[PDB]
Amino acid sequence: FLPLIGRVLSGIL
Repeated sequence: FLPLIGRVLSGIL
């Protein structure tokens, strides 16, 4: 899986 998909939620702001 991609650990960026679950972070993009907050990483995208």
